[PDB]
Amino acid sequence: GFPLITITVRGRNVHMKQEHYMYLWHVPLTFITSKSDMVHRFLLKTKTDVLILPEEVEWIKFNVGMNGYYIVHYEDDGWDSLTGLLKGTHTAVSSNDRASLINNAFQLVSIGKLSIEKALDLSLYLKHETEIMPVFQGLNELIPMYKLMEKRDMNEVETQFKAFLIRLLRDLIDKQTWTDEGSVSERMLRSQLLLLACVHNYQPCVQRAEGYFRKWKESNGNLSLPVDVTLAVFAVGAQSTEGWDFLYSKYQFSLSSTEKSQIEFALCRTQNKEKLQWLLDESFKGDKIKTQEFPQILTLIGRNPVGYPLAWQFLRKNWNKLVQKFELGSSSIAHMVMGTTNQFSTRTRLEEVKGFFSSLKENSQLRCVQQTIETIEENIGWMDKNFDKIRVWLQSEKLERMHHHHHH
Repeated sequence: GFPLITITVRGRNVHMKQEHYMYLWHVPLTFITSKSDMVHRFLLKTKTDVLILPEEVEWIKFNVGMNGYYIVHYEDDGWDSLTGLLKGTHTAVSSNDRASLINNAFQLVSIGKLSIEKALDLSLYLKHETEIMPVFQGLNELIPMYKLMEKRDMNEVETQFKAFLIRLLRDLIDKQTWTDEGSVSERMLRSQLLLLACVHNYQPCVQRAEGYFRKWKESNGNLSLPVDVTLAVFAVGAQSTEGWDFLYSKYQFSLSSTEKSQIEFALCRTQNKEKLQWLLDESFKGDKIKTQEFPQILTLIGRNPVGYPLAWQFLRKNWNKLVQKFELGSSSIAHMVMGTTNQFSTRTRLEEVKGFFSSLKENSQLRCVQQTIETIEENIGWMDKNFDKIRVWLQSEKLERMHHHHHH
């Protein structure tokens, strides 16, 4: 793994600890503070050391001058100080600094040094966030949590989780234009935001999506849709049979591969089980859809909240043919093993997976089988510890917005 730096503030005394998480080096640290101007530097040569600030401070923010991944942990007191800072003047640290805070808080939950409650409390600052990185870093931590819940019996918490997500980003979603203007960033922010809104059934997005789809479809796809809006439009269009079939017709006749890829995604997101089975059957066959696309499709259906048992079944039933087609040690096979199983989080699923792959003999030894089993094992541990916590944190924050003592 990687360097983990623990920062502890004791009045004007800053204590710094280094460890390699998962022995010692000269850690080049930088930091600013609520009093600071510029960036201060400190070379940490020992296990722990202390520097002295000229004045007590309200928050401190460290970086490590290195390429690659590391974590800075500030402990309960320091994580609250940074939380208050992000909720008060988030721009006091840079766009990349805020993505780091988000990433590190949540990874510190998997590690067990920060509670999920504190990390979720940090995530609430996002309601003021506007920059792509912290936003996408937010999505990168939070989505995996409900992907896990989608494969269990947790409909009530999952929907409360998803509405929490949409609430964080709702103002930013309402600000987007349904156009192609802006920088590379703004177009990508737009495009992924509108999609996310529609996947979670945020009505103003969904209904504007349905209107664009209808207009596109009535034109025989002759009207040009803005490109940044098309995944969202396609994804809602594909929710009905008429629109799915229409979209499937166009996939056939299209000579634009970014269209074909957009449509491919939209077709895989339907709730209709017979369509999902068809996509798998036809892509596997290789004539209506290229078999080249099959590992991608299997994976996308593996992630559909309703297609996930079809994907793991299909992989198990057709294994000998999938191997003939793609080859045992291929990246295609590893991608497929991982995308149909790495979001399971129960012992039963784990025994299923171990059962199936240990029953293959010299067809069992693949490293992707060990790596999915590891991740499932982490999933089990993370969900058993955190699900009840998240459940109570969500109901308790929905209650507090209705009434809280600050309302007096």
